[PDB]
Parts: sequence; C-alpha cells; structure tokens
Amino acid sequence: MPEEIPDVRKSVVVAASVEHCFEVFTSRPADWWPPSHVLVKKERAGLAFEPFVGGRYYEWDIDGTEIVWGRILEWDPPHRLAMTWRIDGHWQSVPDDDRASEIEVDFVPNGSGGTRVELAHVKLHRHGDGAWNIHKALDGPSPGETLARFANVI
Ligand SMILES: CC[C@](C)(O)c1cc(=O)c2c(C)cc3c(c2o1)C(=O)c1c(O)cccc1C3=O
Repeated sequence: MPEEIPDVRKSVVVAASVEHCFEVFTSRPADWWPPSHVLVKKERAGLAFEPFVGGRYYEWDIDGTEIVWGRILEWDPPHRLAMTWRIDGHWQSVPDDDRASEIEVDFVPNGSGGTRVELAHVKLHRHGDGAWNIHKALDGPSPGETLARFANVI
C-alpha cells in the first residue's frame, strides 16, 4: 500500500463469466466493497453505470456527492476491453485528467463458471501527490486484496 503507484501487472482466475464480471461492475460494485472483516472509511451510497467507449462509472458517498472515479477506453465484443480511469486529487471529476493513465484489461470465459482476467495499470504514478490516498478512499486494503472480497462474493 505504498503512497506511490508504479506500474504493476497481476492476474487471477475467479469463478465467474466475463459477462458476469462486468455485470457485477455495472450492477453493484459498491455493495461488495465492504464485506465485514474490513470496513470502508466512507459508506458507499449509490452508483451510476452506463456502457460505452470512453465510458464512465459514478459512485455516491454519504459525504461525497456524485463523482466519477474511473473511465473506459473501448469494449471488445468477445471478452476483452481496455479502460482509462478518470479521478482528481480531491475525488472530483474533470473534463480531462492531465494525470490520467491507460489500463489494459482482458477477460476470457471459462465454462463451469470460470473467467480469467488480466488487469495491469501503468504510468499511474502520474497523479502521485498521495496517489494511493485517492485509492485509499476507494479502499486499497492489503490483508483483503481485491481478489479476496470481490471474487468470493461473485
Ligand atoms: C490489493 C488489490 C489487488 C488485488 O492487489 C489488486 C491490485 C492490482 O493492481 C491488481 C492487478 C494488477 C490485477 C488484478 C487485480 C488487482 O487487484 C485483481 O484484483 C484481479 C481480480 O480481483 C480478479 C481477476 C483479475 C485481477 C487482476 O488481474
């Protein structure tokens, strides 16, 4: 959980379908952020999700109004898609991010309810200045990595 976010690439297979992987993201990504063992500093309130290229996802915080914490780049019909993240230093959305980075993500459907996902983020440090702090509100726990909470619920 370093304050700086250098380029890192990790991937794992979870029991889920690529369409399902995104159904959860566009269905209720905040509802599972907080499982129980780990608590979130801010309570998620609502979430807006629409499909498209250069897309955007919005999260509602009881203390934070509606804002965009991520972005998209393009969707590949099969099961592959690249996405960009749109966020500001104070969790605010802006017409364009000078410190924006590109992320490459690919999904592969595996029968028996299994999906392989490869998510890699590079040049993220472009935001620096407490960059992880921004992610910290989004919850960046180490003991309960993202694969632990979101994969188990899926
Ligand atoms: C501490 C948060 C974590 C898990 O290290 C993290 C941080 C990550 O940077 C991260 C990266 C690099 C890749 C994945 C994932 C990544 O998530 C990831 O969570 C993931 C997943 O939950 C299910 C399928 C695939 C993935 C990933 O490919």
